[PDB]
Amino acid sequence: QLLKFTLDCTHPVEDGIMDAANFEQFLQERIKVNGKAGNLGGGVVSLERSKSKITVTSEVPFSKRYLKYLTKKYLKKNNLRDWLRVVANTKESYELRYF
Amino acid sequence: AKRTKKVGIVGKYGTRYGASLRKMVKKIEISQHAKYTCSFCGKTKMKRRAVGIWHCGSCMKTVAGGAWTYNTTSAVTVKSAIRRLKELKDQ
Amino acid sequence: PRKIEEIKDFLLTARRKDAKSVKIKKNKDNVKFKVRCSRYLYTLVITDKEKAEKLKQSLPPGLAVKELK
RNA sequence: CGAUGGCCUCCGUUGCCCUCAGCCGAUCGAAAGGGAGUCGGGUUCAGAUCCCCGAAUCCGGAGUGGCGGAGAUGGGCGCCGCGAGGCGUCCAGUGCGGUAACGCGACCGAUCCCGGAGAAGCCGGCGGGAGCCCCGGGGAGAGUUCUCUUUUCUUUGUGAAGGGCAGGGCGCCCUGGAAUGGGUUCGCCCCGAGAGAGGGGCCCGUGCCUUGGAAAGCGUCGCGGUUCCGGCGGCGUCCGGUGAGCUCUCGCUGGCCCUUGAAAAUCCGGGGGAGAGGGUGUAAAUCUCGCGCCGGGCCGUACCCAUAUCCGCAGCAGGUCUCCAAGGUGAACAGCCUCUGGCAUGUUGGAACAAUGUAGGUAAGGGAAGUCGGCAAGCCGGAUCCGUAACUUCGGGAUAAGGAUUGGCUCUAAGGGCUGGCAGCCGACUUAGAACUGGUGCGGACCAGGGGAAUCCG
Ligand SMILES: [Mg+2]
Ligand SMILES: [Mg+2]
Ligand SMILES: [Mg+2]
Ligand SMILES: [Mg+2]
Ligand SMILES: [Mg+2]
Ligand SMILES: [Mg+2]
Ligand SMILES: [Mg+2]
Ligand SMILES: [Mg+2]
Ligand SMILES: [Mg+2]
Ligand SMILES: [Mg+2]
Ligand SMILES: [Mg+2]
Ligand SMILES: [Mg+2]
Ligand SMILES: [Mg+2]
Ligand SMILES: [Mg+2]
Ligand SMILES: [Mg+2]
Ligand SMILES: [Mg+2]
Ligand SMILES: [Zn+2]
Repeated sequence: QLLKFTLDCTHPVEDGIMDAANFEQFLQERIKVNGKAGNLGGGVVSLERSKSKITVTSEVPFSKRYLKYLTKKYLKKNNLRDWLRVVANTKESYELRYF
Repeated sequence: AKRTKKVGIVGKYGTRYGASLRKMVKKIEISQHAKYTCSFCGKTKMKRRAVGIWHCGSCMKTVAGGAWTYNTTSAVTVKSAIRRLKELKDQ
Repeated sequence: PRKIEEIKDFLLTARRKDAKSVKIKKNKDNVKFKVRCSRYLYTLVITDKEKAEKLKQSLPPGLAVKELK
């Protein structure tokens, strides 16, 4: 059993108001597994950085809506809420687009 | 346990209508609601449907009888006397 | 509506004078042949595919055929 | 019997005769009683079970009945033929299966007769099924993100009519014959007039699956007609669990009656057996079976249905019959707060805050001294645990009277299901006890009996 999800912040990084770095360590600190946010709860869940393509892999049950909630929290924290919006292209996917 | 010491079925009437009236209707209510033995099928299922109607639960036979009891003393004496008249008339 | 479960009586009802048109519905895992008669709509459901498109040319020539796209 | 038309066949149309036989009385009387049969999606400025689209259905009609299937096609004998199969004589054939409940696609039949459905009160308890509510997750979209929150909110489906299967009920049948009595309900109740135990049959199946049906609907993301579009595209419409929960409905069972709780239209079954069909076939009469053909006329249909469309002289605080009914607290359809939906304070606004009013409150000490009169106001008030007198028609009085407790938080104990004295896995609210703790405060708002002793009357 494999769970696989992707995040596409390509538009805002090519525009130049936010970068994928802060995004990635925001994930690897604040992802909690069985409620513990330390070190991704071990190697049970893996994070990978592509060219503005953030990939999350796991085998324990995971929530695409968890991922959406975390990216919304990032957008609010770094003040992009009124500019960006997180939607789903297809399954196992999210992408950030303007209004 | 014994719920009431001297009032029976008419305990449902509370403190109304008077003691003499209540104890007068007590026996009639007990007789009216009692279940009798069907003389036809032998079961104890002769229950009163209405005034003078006594229906058998399983036997499915209904009989005309008294208003509060299955039989009445007047009726049984009349039946016996009429039987005697019948046998005596033809010897 | 009436379901036809064996192959040949479907053609038997298809060739009746009453029949108006047959429409072919192609969803996943099923192929449905719906023939519209005066009283009922007769539906024949084929699970596989090869029976479906070797029957698709077995309908009478004079009967209208409509593929649901 | 007499005449006509249609290939004057067979039937129809009459006119006359024979024969057959009740009416509960013409007729009216219900837009809540009885009363066959239509549902889903879309559409308007205003109409939709009525329009369009798609699926149905009831009733009525049809010379030749339009058609299939049933009635139906077998047996005997003499034969032919190796047989298969085919000839010539007789005889039957208004269906068949199951021990039974009864079943099968139909399975002739008149006057007449019998029966059923229509067609039945109020209340109680319990169980089944839906709708709603609730809990744990997957999605999709939104809200908060000063800190926290795998977070909070919305949404997440299938008609009628067929077919099948669950699931309910049976006062239905067969075997067998039971005390050491047994089965069983919340209660009952049941049994040699046949219980338990097996095996069946029937009815309702509004639930599930399927045909309808994804093609439509809906939720999102994106392209179009720059518009006039049932526009076109992608994805999704998922998996579970529980409840003395509420409403509706079905069913079982009981209680109450000096109360026994509609009629007719209409429809159906049965008993009978008057009649009809053919002489072995091209079978016939006849079919409540399947499909096919035609039609369903007349009238109402907008809107309000009420602190503004009705009646009160009026946009009048009055009156006027009904259905639907979320979350929290709580016994509760009580009161209070909120969601869907709705509204703009009830035929005016602004500024002041005098008297007197109207409607709410609070008062030191006293506590009915006020007054005709405790009028009014005030006291009590829920629940749990104790306790409860005189008198009595023995049922009551009674929540008599009189006491104690009540918050928050952290625990403990007890009360169950499913699978394979035990083990594992799930679970719904309760009840009791304990510790700690707060400025003695805890039915903290709301809801919510003052009490006792006597006389008169009924
Ligand atoms: Mg009338
Ligand atoms: Mg009527
Ligand atoms: Mg038995
Ligand atoms: Mg679709
Ligand atoms: Mg209307
Ligand atoms: Mg005001
Ligand atoms: Mg105003
Ligand atoms: Mg007004
Ligand atoms: Mg006013
Ligand atoms: Mg004072
Ligand atoms: Mg004081
Ligand atoms: Mg004075
Ligand atoms: Mg007073
Ligand atoms: Mg007293
Ligand atoms: Mg006296
Ligand atoms: Mg009085
Ligand atoms: Zn009897």
